[PDB]
Amino acid sequence: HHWGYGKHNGPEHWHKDFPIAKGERQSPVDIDTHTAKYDPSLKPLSVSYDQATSLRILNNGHAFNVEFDDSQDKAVLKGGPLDGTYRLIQFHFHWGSLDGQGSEHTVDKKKYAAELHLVHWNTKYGDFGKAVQQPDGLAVLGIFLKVGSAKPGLQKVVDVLDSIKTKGKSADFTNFDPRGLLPESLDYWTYPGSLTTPPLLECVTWIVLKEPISVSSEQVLKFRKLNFNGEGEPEELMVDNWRPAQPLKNRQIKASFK
Ligand SMILES: NS(=O)(=O)c1ccc(CCNc2ncnc(Cl)c2[N+](=O)[O-])cc1
Ligand SMILES: [Zn+2]
Repeated sequence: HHWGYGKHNGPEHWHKDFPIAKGERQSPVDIDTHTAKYDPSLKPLSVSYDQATSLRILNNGHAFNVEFDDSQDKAVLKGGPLDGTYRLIQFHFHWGSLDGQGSEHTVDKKKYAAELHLVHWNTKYGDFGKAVQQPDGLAVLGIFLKVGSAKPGLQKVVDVLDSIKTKGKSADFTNFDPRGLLPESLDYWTYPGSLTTPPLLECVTWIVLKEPISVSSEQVLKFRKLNFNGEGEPEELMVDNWRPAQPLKNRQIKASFK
């Protein structure tokens, strides 16, 4: 009986195995655009993905992760609100059963069709596993998806999904360029929070872009053909794998833009 999103094991149940679920800096949150303060000391985000090396894509039974070789100083995130340099390790999405829901963060309560998380760990902690143990260990760059025009840079990911339909399947996934998934503007909101899945650790500086990317209805439909179950188990479509907004508690959301 471990965690998931279904009835019986979804987000309102996670606190029983992961008490930090009701902690002081949980994610996601609703971004109240009128209350976020412009912070003229924030820097432009620096996203250096030219040398990114993807390795593999994996259906882990919650989502699919596109995994990177993070053994050298390649795909990094810095600047913005960050001190130091954070290294890309994987990306994944959260999406809905319908286009009216799916994102984890919301903007003035607006839910987008999906949300992309590019996960980076602080190189001062030497690896991902040690980083998640620190309050400034991770930087996750969150990008909203709306349904409209297709995102050509997404299509390679969409096409490999029928090879990892079920939990525990993986596939070779090299030379995937994540610059294809970024909107034009890097205007962002930022606040301190957590992993949005168990173990829900409070180790994340969240950077959420204001500009969504557009993906097609056929693209997001293919996400929804994935399965939560393993091969040879009864089919449970992989939909609604998002955690709802959690209490903001004392925290400030800062905006990089006027
Ligand atoms: N949705 S999100 O906030 O962007 C996000 C959620 C979860 C993760 C990592 C979850 N995996 C782990 N987390 C913590 N410790 C270990 Cl040791 C692992 N682990 O798997 O070995 C990364 C990002
Ligand atoms: Zn995520």
